[PDB]
Amino acid sequence: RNLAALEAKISEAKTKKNMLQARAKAAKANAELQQTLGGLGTSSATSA
Amino acid sequence: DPEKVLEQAVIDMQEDLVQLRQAVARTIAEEKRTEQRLNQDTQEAKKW
Repeated sequence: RNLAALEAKISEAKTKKNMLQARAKAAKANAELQQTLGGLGTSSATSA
Repeated sequence: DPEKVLEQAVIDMQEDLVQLRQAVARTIAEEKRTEQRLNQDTQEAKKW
């Protein structure tokens, strides 16, 4: 019983952390789009 | 000096469009990856 439970616990702990990591990484990637767009061309090129 | 700056600003823009193309392609991977999962996953429910 301890093992069968522990195996399920391990299995989901790993899987949840992985898919969380994946969605966290994807989320910051989407945020990095907004940041790089916030890296607007409305810049010192005008000053040149 | 003008020509240096005006061309440089344009040069920067050529990088930027490639960076956002990467992010698009990355997003295409996210959709592909989730499709791959969800499609199989829904069958796994049936299997059990």
